[PDB]
Amino acid sequence: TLSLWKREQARLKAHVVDRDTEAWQRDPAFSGLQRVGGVDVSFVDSVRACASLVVLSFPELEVVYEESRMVSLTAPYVSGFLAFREVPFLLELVQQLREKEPGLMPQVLLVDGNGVLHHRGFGVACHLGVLTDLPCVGVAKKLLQVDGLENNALHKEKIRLLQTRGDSFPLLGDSGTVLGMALRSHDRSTRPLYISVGHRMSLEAAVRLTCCCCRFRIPEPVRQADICSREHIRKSAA
Repeated sequence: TLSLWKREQARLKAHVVDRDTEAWQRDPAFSGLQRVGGVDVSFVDSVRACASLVVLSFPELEVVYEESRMVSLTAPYVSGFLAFREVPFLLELVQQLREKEPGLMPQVLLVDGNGVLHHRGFGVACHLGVLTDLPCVGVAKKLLQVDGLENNALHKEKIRLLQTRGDSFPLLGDSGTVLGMALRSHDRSTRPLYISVGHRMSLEAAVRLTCCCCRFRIPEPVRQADICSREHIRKSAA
């Protein structure tokens, strides 16, 4: 069973704030936003992997902080509980930065994965967000099939309606609640991004921010985190 994980997960889920809490979020151009973070864990198997934390200036989107660590994810792989394998390394990644170079601390994290759009309403973005007490956004490349959501023909039809970079349609679960937003992040891309609330940010602002960070199809902090992880996995493979 997973009674401990389920309990910890519900306990933390109750902490989730799905509204804007920071002044810069309430500004139409994110005035007062200076640092956006990006995190990524990428696999070699499902055990040895790389965890990367990146911090970018905003709105310039230049790398001002970068850190990658090879790690062993030996915790059980159970669907709906993946955060429990990855978050302690990401958290440790958010804790050294705060203790060592807190001036480079990101005001928000962009996470490759999901937020409330999740099997148990508490993806890695929520987990990390709550555990760090940082505003946090889930930016997934695939649609997680929860609450009746699925990438069928209808969904793709909705994707076709997305015309411009910044166009979006709501991901409406069967429970009547909006779980996230499909976002067209570039004029020339085809597949949308899937945005959901992690912590301390409204869905609307999460989408707008993700778009603001998209120099290319993938939001720059997430992209750079992936680049770092990739480089370290290649370097390790040597």
